[PDB]
Amino acid sequence: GQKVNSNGLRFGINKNWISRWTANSHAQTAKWLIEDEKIRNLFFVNYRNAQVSNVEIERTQATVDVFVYAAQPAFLIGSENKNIQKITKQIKQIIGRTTNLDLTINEIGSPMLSARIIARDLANAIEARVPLRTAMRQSLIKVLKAGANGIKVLVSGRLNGAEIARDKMYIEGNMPLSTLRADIDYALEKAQTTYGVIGVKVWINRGMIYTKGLNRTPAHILHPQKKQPNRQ
RNA sequence: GGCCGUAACUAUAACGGUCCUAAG
RNA sequence: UGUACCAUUUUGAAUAAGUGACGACUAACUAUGUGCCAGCAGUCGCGGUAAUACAUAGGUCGCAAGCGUUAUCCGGAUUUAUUGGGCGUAAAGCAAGCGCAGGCGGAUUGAAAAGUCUGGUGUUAAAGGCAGCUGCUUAACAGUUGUAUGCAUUGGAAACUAUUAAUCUAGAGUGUGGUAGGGAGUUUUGGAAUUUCAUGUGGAGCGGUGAAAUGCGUAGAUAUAUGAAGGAACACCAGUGGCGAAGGCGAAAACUUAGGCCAUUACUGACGCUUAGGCUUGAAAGUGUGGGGAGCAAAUAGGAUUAGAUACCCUAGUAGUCCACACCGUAAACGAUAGAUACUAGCUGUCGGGGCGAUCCCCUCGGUAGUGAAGUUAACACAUUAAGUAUCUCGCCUGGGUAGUACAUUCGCAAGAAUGAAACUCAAACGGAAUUGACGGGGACCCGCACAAGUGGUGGAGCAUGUUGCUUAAUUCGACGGUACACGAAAAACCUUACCUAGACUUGACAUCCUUGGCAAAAUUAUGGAAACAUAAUGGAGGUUAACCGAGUGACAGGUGGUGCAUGGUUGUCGUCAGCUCGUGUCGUGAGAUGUUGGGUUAAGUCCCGCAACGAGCGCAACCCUUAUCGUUAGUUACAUUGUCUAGCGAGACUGCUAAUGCAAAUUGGAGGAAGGAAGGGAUGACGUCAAAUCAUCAUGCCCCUUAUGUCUAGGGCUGCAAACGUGCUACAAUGGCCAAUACAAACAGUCGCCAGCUUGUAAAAGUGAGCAAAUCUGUAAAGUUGGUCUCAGUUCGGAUUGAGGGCUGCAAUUCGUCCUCAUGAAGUCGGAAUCACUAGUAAUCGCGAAUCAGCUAUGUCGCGGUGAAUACGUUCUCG
RNA sequence: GGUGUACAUAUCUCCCUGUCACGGAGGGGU
RNA sequence: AGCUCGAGCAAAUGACUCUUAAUCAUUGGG
RNA sequence: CUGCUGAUAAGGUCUUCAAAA
Ligand SMILES: [Mg+2]
Ligand SMILES: [Mg+2]
Ligand SMILES: [Mg+2]
Ligand SMILES: [Mg+2]
Ligand SMILES: [Mg+2]
Ligand SMILES: [Mg+2]
Ligand SMILES: [Mg+2]
Ligand SMILES: [Mg+2]
Ligand SMILES: [Mg+2]
Ligand SMILES: [Mg+2]
Ligand SMILES: [Mg+2]
Ligand SMILES: [Mg+2]
Ligand SMILES: [Mg+2]
Ligand SMILES: [Mg+2]
Ligand SMILES: [Mg+2]
Ligand SMILES: [Mg+2]
Ligand SMILES: [Mg+2]
Ligand SMILES: [Mg+2]
Ligand SMILES: [Mg+2]
Ligand SMILES: [Mg+2]
Ligand SMILES: [Mg+2]
Ligand SMILES: [Mg+2]
Ligand SMILES: [Mg+2]
Ligand SMILES: [Mg+2]
Ligand SMILES: [Mg+2]
Ligand SMILES: [Mg+2]
Ligand SMILES: [Mg+2]
Ligand SMILES: [Mg+2]
Ligand SMILES: [Mg+2]
Ligand SMILES: [Mg+2]
Ligand SMILES: [Mg+2]
Ligand SMILES: [Mg+2]
Ligand SMILES: [Mg+2]
Ligand SMILES: [Mg+2]
Ligand SMILES: [Mg+2]
Ligand SMILES: [Mg+2]
Ligand SMILES: [Mg+2]
Ligand SMILES: [Mg+2]
Ligand SMILES: [Mg+2]
Ligand SMILES: [Mg+2]
Ligand SMILES: [Mg+2]
Ligand SMILES: [Mg+2]
Ligand SMILES: [Mg+2]
Ligand SMILES: [Mg+2]
Ligand SMILES: [Mg+2]
Ligand SMILES: [Mg+2]
Ligand SMILES: [Mg+2]
Ligand SMILES: [Mg+2]
Ligand SMILES: [Mg+2]
Ligand SMILES: [Mg+2]
Ligand SMILES: [Mg+2]
Ligand SMILES: [Mg+2]
Ligand SMILES: [Mg+2]
Ligand SMILES: [Mg+2]
Ligand SMILES: [Mg+2]
Ligand SMILES: [Mg+2]
Ligand SMILES: [Mg+2]
Repeated sequence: GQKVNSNGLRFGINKNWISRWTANSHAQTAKWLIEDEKIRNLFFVNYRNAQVSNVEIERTQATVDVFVYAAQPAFLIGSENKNIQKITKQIKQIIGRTTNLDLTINEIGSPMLSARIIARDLANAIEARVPLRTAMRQSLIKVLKAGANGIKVLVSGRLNGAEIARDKMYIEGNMPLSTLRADIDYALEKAQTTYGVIGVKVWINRGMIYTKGLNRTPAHILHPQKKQPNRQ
């Protein structure tokens, strides 16, 4: 049957919030809730070739701070910091010139075990007419070789352009979805194929969190150094 | 021994309802 | 015949390519159109609005001066099986026996040489086939040489078959000796029991069924005792049995009579096996003539059940069942397996003869059974009594339906029996065996407010809301058993709004890309106006164009338009039920099986033992939140009757200790404990089913519209109304109506708000006006307690409906808001068949708060507290 | 009476069932 | 009226469904 | 412990493929 969202079930217990701010009134709460959505959607739908794993937003009465974790931040940086100013102006237009922007790019360590970029690669391969069995097999084998626990990939839709929708699942390793202690990262993406839309959902297991607390700690960004700038 | 209705072209009624008789 | 052919003879790519196919067999794919229509097809099969199968185009493939379609013949087809098949369950062993002709047939000797083998000779016309070569430019073709098969005659071979002449006993019979039998026919005899009749006792029913009714009975039934008559069948013995060729044979006896088993120093000396045709027997039903008739019972009559009952049940009841004599000649006549002969492990019973001599048991020869390896089989299974290794003979089979039908023939008194097709039609068949599920008015076990025990309702009345139907210009669309119907919609007067009428607009109300300037858009005031929009005004923030304000400009924007059966995402349901699978291994030709089943224990595929399985994943459980006790931290805005209360951390409960029994998991009881054996509640919902729901949250393939299906505005509509259903509220009342005083909550919410107090008003509310950005101020707690009154009535119940006067929100309250006051006072007195929820702070009942919201008959939804029950014996029934 | 003679059949509404039939409750028509 | 006596069939249009049948309405047709 | 217990319009998806990593 239907299952609750893996991220939503674990939020507020073993996962911190992607946007951390306290608005003044109900009128401002909607504007701030929509502007952050616009910024995140921008960073995800465009500038996709940089493998942006996640973007967090942190706002005060008047100051906006953006933390963009990316696997290949060279594409965000551009040639001698060219596209950086373009995305800065895009964000400033999105929120407002009256505020102070503190954009900060962060190179994410051990990218392979991140469901967002795994799903994005899956969707890109699907859209590029790559055969599905080979695509999922190579993604699963590279994810496992990255040194993580089980990964479950569900790819549904008009499969290979067929007129009857199917679904194909590959679980390889233990994926306890009912357990709350487990560190399960879940992402979902849409491959826009010439025959319609394909939905790819990737669950990845990254061990068990044996330290009680609302995170306040990096999650698989720490194995190598996670120090990139563009801030003040 | 009667009467009435009834089958996907028409037609008919395998079938159904009912009155009476000792039995039709 | 100026022909084949030849030549440096002039001209010149000039004079020349189609057909089938492209989903698989079978080499070769895309678009357009159609939309179970038009059409294709050798077979499977395509076409229901996304067709590589249809029609067209493009592309590609197979051949080519040919290519396809049609007809016929052969092969593939071992599919008439001599080479070269079968008959237990798929088509096929006659019902069984006695058997002439035919086929086959023990051992040895001799002769001949009919089959068999071999040499010589004659012939088997030429052409054709195969091999070699020559000639046409090579080939096709022509020519040339070689090249078999059968018959006859003659000459040899003698192993095998046939013929003839004989010998032998081992096959088969005969005799003597042992011997078991429900083998058969004819004639007598016997006892239980039913029925009828006769005679006694007796007094209201008997009979029959799921329940009854026809029926029998005070004319004395059923019952009981004695006797008589007649008919049919022969309890117990009676079997993990006997006899016969099969059908079949079971009370006792006599007579006549058939076959079989064992041992044979005896005799005949191959006399044997099978058997077309022929003859004999052949369950039961049926026929003809004559007898007989107790019981039972086709046909028939009535009573029931039933929608109907010509059936199942019951009461009667003729033929028949019985005997003699003549026919019929069919059966699931079955071991679904023809007979004969030789060989091939074993183990356990039982029956008969023989060897020993208490039984019992041992050996030998046979009959009848079970288990079982080799071997066979598609598998089930057979397996010394073969379906195994082989031979001989007979019968039979050749896809399903037509059809065991029709015609002809033979038999019969008759019903009918034997024999037995085709025309036509299908691609398979009420084909065989086995596997996984589903299902069973099939079993075993186990669960759930499922049944049971209770409480309170629903269906009856009025009202609110939703839906079906109908009406209308529109009554926008969706949801339709459980899993739709107070659902999307957590707010339809305008807006919402997607609908109708009407007034207006066109790169557009909104956006990007481009050539281009910014020295605007708003808002408001005038006039025209239903408002959209037009003509004039202040010409505007700013920052030189950043955003936006424009001109030009074609790509286009736009669509709540269709398709949820093209999809992503999200969700309902089985179901918080305990299941769903995988890797390796093993078993099986294969689908598949094992693990996952078996025994215990749980809510659990939870765990422990067992086990050709060993492990693993998702699901289960725990980790998460909250309630129940306590410690510590902190004491304001809580408390301030001093330790409540609020919120961080922590302790505590772990089958931890004990007794019982179990191998162990574990189950039950006790102690202490606030809490005991998932302590209560929540979040958490596996693979998948229903092509389940949503294109109208959003996104999106494809189709459709593009001065209109896109856009703005005003009015109407979503609120209609003979009706029907669902979900709720209010009641029909003294456990109550009205009035007065009055005590005790939790949670939540609040600066276009919560609104304390005061004044005004019968009241909704109005004015003034503090307090509160909140543990501080505000949002009246009601049921409950006491007192007064009503006194069982359509009422001081019940409030619907209706008229009038007012309050608030809002441009605007008529369609269509709600509140207050006054007045009127429908139905309804406990609700038919039938149904719903609930296992403790639960049902019932009483209030309070919040979300969407200017306002709202939300009586709806989500939450909070006050009072606070009854019952669970049990799984026989009911749903899952 | 709509059909055979107030009755039955038939008609309508509600139960029943996945649905229909059967079955059960109620109403009307000379 | 196309057929049987404005009615009922026949035909068409829609609703309905994956598409039909059936059903539901509407409807021209003397 | 044997009441009664009848029926369900037609055609249909759904495996694309292992060449291989
Ligand atoms: Mg063709
Ligand atoms: Mg074609
Ligand atoms: Mg042949
Ligand atoms: Mg043939
Ligand atoms: Mg054969
Ligand atoms: Mg047979
Ligand atoms: Mg036989
Ligand atoms: Mg036979
Ligand atoms: Mg014989
Ligand atoms: Mg003979
Ligand atoms: Mg010749
Ligand atoms: Mg020649
Ligand atoms: Mg007697
Ligand atoms: Mg007889
Ligand atoms: Mg009768
Ligand atoms: Mg019956
Ligand atoms: Mg009788
Ligand atoms: Mg007779
Ligand atoms: Mg026969
Ligand atoms: Mg027999
Ligand atoms: Mg056996
Ligand atoms: Mg035939
Ligand atoms: Mg025959
Ligand atoms: Mg047949
Ligand atoms: Mg069932
Ligand atoms: Mg049952
Ligand atoms: Mg009950
Ligand atoms: Mg109530
Ligand atoms: Mg009611
Ligand atoms: Mg729609
Ligand atoms: Mg509607
Ligand atoms: Mg629908
Ligand atoms: Mg409106
Ligand atoms: Mg200016
Ligand atoms: Mg300028
Ligand atoms: Mg669906
Ligand atoms: Mg199982
Ligand atoms: Mg086993
Ligand atoms: Mg086991
Ligand atoms: Mg759980
Ligand atoms: Mg559907
Ligand atoms: Mg539904
Ligand atoms: Mg659309
Ligand atoms: Mg309007
Ligand atoms: Mg409505
Ligand atoms: Mg009182
Ligand atoms: Mg105070
Ligand atoms: Mg007050
Ligand atoms: Mg009182
Ligand atoms: Mg009354
Ligand atoms: Mg009153
Ligand atoms: Mg009004
Ligand atoms: Mg009363
Ligand atoms: Mg319970
Ligand atoms: Mg449709
Ligand atoms: Mg009954
Ligand atoms: Mg029928």
